[PDB]
Amino acid sequence: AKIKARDLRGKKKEELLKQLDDLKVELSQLRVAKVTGGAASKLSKIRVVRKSIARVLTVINQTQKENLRKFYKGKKYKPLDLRPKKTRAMRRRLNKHEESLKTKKQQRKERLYPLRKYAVKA
Amino acid sequence: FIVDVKANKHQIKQAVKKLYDIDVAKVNTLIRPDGEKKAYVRLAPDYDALDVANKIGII
Amino acid sequence: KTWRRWHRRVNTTQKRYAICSALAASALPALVMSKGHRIEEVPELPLVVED
Amino acid sequence: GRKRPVPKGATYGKPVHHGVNQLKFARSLQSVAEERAGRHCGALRVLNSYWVGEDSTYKFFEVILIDPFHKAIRRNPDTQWITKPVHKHREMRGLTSAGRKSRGLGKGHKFHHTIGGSRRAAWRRRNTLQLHRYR
Amino acid sequence: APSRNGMILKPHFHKDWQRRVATWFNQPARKIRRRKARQARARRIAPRPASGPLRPIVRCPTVRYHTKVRAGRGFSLEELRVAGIHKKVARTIGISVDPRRRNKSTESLQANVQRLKEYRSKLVLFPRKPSAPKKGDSSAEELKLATQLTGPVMPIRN
Amino acid sequence: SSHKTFRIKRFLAKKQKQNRPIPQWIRMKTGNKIRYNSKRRHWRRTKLGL
Amino acid sequence: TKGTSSFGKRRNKTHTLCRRCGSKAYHLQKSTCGKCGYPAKRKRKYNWSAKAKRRNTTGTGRMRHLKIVYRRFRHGFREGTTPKPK
Amino acid sequence: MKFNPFVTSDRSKNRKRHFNAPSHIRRKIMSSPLSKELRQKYNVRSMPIRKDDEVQVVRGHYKGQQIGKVVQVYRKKYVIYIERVQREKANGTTVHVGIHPSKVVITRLKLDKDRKKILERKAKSRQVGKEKGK
RNA sequence: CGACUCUUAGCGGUGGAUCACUCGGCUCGUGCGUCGAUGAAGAACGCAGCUAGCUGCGAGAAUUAAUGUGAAUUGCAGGACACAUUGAUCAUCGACACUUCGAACGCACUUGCGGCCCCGGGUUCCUCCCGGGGCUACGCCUGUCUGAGCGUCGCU
RNA sequence: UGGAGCCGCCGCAGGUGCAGAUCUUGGUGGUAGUAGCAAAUAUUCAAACGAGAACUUUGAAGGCCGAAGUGGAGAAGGGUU
RNA sequence: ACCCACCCGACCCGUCUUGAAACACGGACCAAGGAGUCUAACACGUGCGCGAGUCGGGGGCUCGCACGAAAGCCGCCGUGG
RNA sequence: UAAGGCUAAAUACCGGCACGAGACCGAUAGUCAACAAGUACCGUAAGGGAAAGUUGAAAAGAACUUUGAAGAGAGAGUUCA
RNA sequence: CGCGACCUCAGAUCAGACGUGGCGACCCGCUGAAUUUAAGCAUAUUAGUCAGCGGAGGAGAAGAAACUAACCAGGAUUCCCUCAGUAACGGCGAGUGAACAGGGAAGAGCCCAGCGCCGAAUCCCCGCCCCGCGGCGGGGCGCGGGACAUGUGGCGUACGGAA
Ligand SMILES: [Mg+2]
Ligand SMILES: [Mg+2]
Ligand SMILES: [Mg+2]
Ligand SMILES: [Mg+2]
Ligand SMILES: [Mg+2]
Ligand SMILES: [Mg+2]
Ligand SMILES: [Mg+2]
Ligand SMILES: [Mg+2]
Ligand SMILES: [Mg+2]
Ligand SMILES: [Mg+2]
Ligand SMILES: [Mg+2]
Ligand SMILES: [Mg+2]
Ligand SMILES: [Mg+2]
Ligand SMILES: [Mg+2]
Ligand SMILES: [Mg+2]
Ligand SMILES: [Mg+2]
Ligand SMILES: [Mg+2]
Ligand SMILES: [Mg+2]
Ligand SMILES: [Mg+2]
Ligand SMILES: [Mg+2]
Ligand SMILES: [Mg+2]
Ligand SMILES: [Mg+2]
Ligand SMILES: [Mg+2]
Ligand SMILES: [Mg+2]
Ligand SMILES: [Mg+2]
Ligand SMILES: [Mg+2]
Ligand SMILES: [Mg+2]
Ligand SMILES: [Mg+2]
Ligand SMILES: [Mg+2]
Ligand SMILES: [Mg+2]
Ligand SMILES: [Mg+2]
Ligand SMILES: [Mg+2]
Ligand SMILES: [Mg+2]
Ligand SMILES: [Mg+2]
Ligand SMILES: [Mg+2]
Ligand SMILES: [Mg+2]
Ligand SMILES: [Mg+2]
Ligand SMILES: [Mg+2]
Ligand SMILES: [Mg+2]
Ligand SMILES: [Zn+2]
Repeated sequence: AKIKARDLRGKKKEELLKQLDDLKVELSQLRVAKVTGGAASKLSKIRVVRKSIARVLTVINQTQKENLRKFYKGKKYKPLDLRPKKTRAMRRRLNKHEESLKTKKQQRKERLYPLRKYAVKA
Repeated sequence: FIVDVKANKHQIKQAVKKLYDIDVAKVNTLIRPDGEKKAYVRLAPDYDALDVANKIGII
Repeated sequence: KTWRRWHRRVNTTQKRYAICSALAASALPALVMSKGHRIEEVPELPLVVED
Repeated sequence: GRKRPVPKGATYGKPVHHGVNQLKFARSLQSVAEERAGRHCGALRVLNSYWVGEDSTYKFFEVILIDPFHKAIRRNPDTQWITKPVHKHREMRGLTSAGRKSRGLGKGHKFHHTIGGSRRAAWRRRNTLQLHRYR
Repeated sequence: APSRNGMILKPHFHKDWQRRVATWFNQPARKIRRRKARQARARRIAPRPASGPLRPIVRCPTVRYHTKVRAGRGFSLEELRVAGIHKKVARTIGISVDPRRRNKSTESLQANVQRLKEYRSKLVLFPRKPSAPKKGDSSAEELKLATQLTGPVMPIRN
Repeated sequence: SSHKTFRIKRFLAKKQKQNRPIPQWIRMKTGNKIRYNSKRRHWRRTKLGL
Repeated sequence: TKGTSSFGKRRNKTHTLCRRCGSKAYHLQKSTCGKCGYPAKRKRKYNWSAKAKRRNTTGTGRMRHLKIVYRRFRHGFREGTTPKPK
Repeated sequence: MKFNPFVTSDRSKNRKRHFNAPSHIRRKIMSSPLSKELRQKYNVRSMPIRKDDEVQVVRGHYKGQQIGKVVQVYRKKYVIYIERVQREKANGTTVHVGIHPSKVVITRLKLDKDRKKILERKAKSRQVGKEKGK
């Protein structure tokens, strides 16, 4: 009876879709049965069918999105979805390399006049 | 029916039609004082309405 | 208000005087007994123990 | 100059503030330019400006703005300070050279006001009551 | 109103002081915080004097303080030059350098020099690698001390 | 008004859904504090957020 | 006739619902609010009425980005990774 | 005393933390002790009580020696219902009287893989305490 | 004695003082010190088997996944599951998802009109028609293309 | 009576003692079973239902509004009436 | 100390006021709340410590503060007042 | 050595996230807000803006008889009450 | 009557970027009252304070002297104590009111333009390959484009620098 993300992951895309439609369909059958009295036993299902749907749905979207950023991995210009969202400001920080660029000048000083480790009283 | 209020008549006529292997004459919306778009859906003469009803679950 | 004057301050020399007085009447068993400390079978009232 | 913008004369109140004509704005005209340029080009970042001329009714200025996310600024270390988000709108906070003047800060006796960061801070530090723990 | 004999007195509570009263319930915390950070600066700069850099003897100004002597901002350029120290190196062995200091009197000049002479002596310059080159001091004065100096280095006694 | 806008009609239709009284099976709930709905409205007295 | 009689002819309205701030205060002749200043870009506020101010600050509403930011921050702002699966 | 400066001692803050505690934390709170027979064997003081651990009530009216099976734990209400610990209503229908885990004692655990491992953890960390003290 | 009135006490009411509680405040202190066109704050409308409000969430709508936890949730139902199994429920939260307004962005605020590319029915590119998808804000920077000028010159 | 905490002494601290402020909030009397339930002619008889009818409904009689209406329909406004 | 009796005495308090039982104002009743505070600055008095001194701040040294955001200590002990 | 520029650190912090503490307040107090509160409600709108905590250890929340159209009671019962 | 350079200037749903609103305890920049006090009131005061507008960050602002001083001299800013309720201002009334020196917390210093030398020795962007890739970076290779002499890059900046 139970659908569990576990197994879905591997399955082929067309299969998953069928499984979703099959649920969607059931869910209409229930909601009609909710209207007509139907039975209590059915109006549990209505909740279960929902998440079972949402589950399929999610897993679909996941697989799809993995496969997107498998594709775009390496590409310079990637879509905004797949771009990393830290925080407005935090994407306008300097570029990890850029903030530790020295000027030729500043290196010359770091070569010639470095901090020595030292003590006093001997 | 009670329908998603975002629906046209065109969407309902082609939604119904898909689900119930049925052919509609004319959809005919209204909005309930509630948030529900209730569509009245005339079926084309060759199909019955009582028959389909039993098929779907109501009666 | 917060800026009520909560803290108070005391001359160093007095504080010391105080602490002396106090140490002095830690001896004097009468006082110690009057402060309640049940000190009946204690042996010698500046009561010092091996280290 | 800056006339005082009030309906008819009509600076209601005591007869001191009654002036509406002969009175003069705090920042300078160059520091209005540098602001208006910045204000328009909000992505850009104002470095500094310079006088190019003046008619009767106009002065003219050339404000030097930088795109803080154009690699040739970004990457060159000497520049990149502008990129950093503090220097967002220097001209608005009064930190261009032309801006800075009006705050009225230097070293030495002819200043004293501004002797925190700035005119407000000095005044702040001077009219905080410090009420100590022990008094 | 005043009432029979006692200081006329102008107290300054006319502006909105209550808006800007500053209370010192911090202070203890702040003594603690600063101290922690202090201790952590020491543990960072392992054997270097916690105090910081060697600072020079200096007279105070003005006929008042005149006779007293303080620490300076840093050793002036004449004073390095004479002690035989390159100005950009002095910063790297724990020697405060200000350059704005004029040097008028020959006496102070030679005093500060005698400091720097003294200092370089009693300094235990570590090497760059553990593999020892010139300058960096002997493995003797290194094992026997990777030791700090707590308190201002060569304290300025008047 | 019988010349409603959709926006209004939607807003009215939420209000009418919110008017209904409390379901009695609430009151048996363990941490219950609510006897009656309080926020109820009556068109004749009290007249909407319009 | 200044009074009760005239409360008769309160047939028609000034204001209506704003679209930005939900208040019934959007003036139809003026085509603005008077609560947020709708068509005006910047949200109206005023440092006289503190009470007003507090009735809608960041914390007042759902915070449906801003709260989950605070979570994200707390732990580190980590991206595009998962915990070690079973 | 306590010394750790990220813990409370603060009537209100504790109480909120107890009363507004969530279920997986209330597992830990509604723990009960093991009878001395078990205590010996497993080298464990106490165990979060569960749906069908047999149990003796120790305090209250129902206080006895009658080893009932727990029926159900009502973590909302911090209370367990026990096989025969019950009282008739006015209309005859029986009702389980809520007993609070701490006034109970476990006489037979309901061992599964997970519970067994827990008792293996508690023994282990006990004996490390004993080895440290020695 | 009669009725009434007043006084006092007893018992009843009326009303909610008092006292005792306290998952709330108020104050001081510490540590972090993070929003937004990758659509913020705020607004709206929705979503539970029975749910009005509060809260929680977004058409995957009282929540999906993943990790940790290890038998509940519980007002009543009803169910699942083999709690010797990715496993109830909690917690965490890294993946996924996130309707409509809103700086709010196709133009308009009626939910009113649109343009241009791509798909499915509809054709058999026949444009229509319907449905879907993707674009269509302003300002500004670096480059690109296409251009303008009796602007300054070159060769013909 | 009530059902969980409280006090004496020596010191310290204070948001420490109320009849009034046309004081603030809440509650209660006398007034008082009082003033009142008097604008626009009008009610009556029977029957039903019903625990119960001056008033509900049905029938009859007598009446009124008297098509610039007490009739039928809309706008604005209401928001399920 | 509850009621009742009688003799004698007896005007309603609050308040401003030269003068209030007033034909001066406030007060139907009851409960709870409700007004000389705190900071700064001087002054004089008084108590204590030290005395041609005194002084503690501000800082620093001693601990993760349970009690400690205390307590103790400082050629800083005296920059300085 | 002006009319160009960059710079950590002690410092700030009645907004935020998260902690600790108090000679503070104890439901007319303490935040407007202990509770479905910026809620209900008011105002065209700006804006204004409340009241409101406590059965009991456990719902064991009074089965059943009886009077009454019922509300209400009379018995019976639960409870240490 | 063309074609070509540049210059100034347009248009693009052209390629990639970025600003837009919020919060606002603290910070910076403007703007700026009047109640109040002066026993009246007008300058003064309240106060550069409330309200108004702008712009920030975890801090901000400031800052490496066109400084103080006048000494036997000190040596960026900030902050605390003190200076000092002082010098000074003021219908010299009411009221206002700092600064250096001294002791402390902390402590950190620097880079251009210019003047000159170096075949522009510099930069941005495209395209192929290897690595790396959730803060788009490293190496190589392209007669691939542009920016740049109306001046990029190294050296160097007043503590002096170059050869
Ligand atoms: Mg250079
Ligand atoms: Mg004036
Ligand atoms: Mg000038
Ligand atoms: Mg130091
Ligand atoms: Mg009405
Ligand atoms: Mg009460
Ligand atoms: Mg009450
Ligand atoms: Mg009790
Ligand atoms: Mg008190
Ligand atoms: Mg009273
Ligand atoms: Mg009568
Ligand atoms: Mg007539
Ligand atoms: Mg009609
Ligand atoms: Mg009519
Ligand atoms: Mg008189
Ligand atoms: Mg009289
Ligand atoms: Mg009077
Ligand atoms: Mg009266
Ligand atoms: Mg009282
Ligand atoms: Mg004295
Ligand atoms: Mg700066
Ligand atoms: Mg209350
Ligand atoms: Mg109350
Ligand atoms: Mg209250
Ligand atoms: Mg009470
Ligand atoms: Mg209770
Ligand atoms: Mg009560
Ligand atoms: Mg009792
Ligand atoms: Mg006056
Ligand atoms: Mg006066
Ligand atoms: Mg006057
Ligand atoms: Mg002034
Ligand atoms: Mg302001
Ligand atoms: Mg902003
Ligand atoms: Mg700065
Ligand atoms: Mg400078
Ligand atoms: Mg003095
Ligand atoms: Mg002034
Ligand atoms: Mg050059
Ligand atoms: Zn608005």
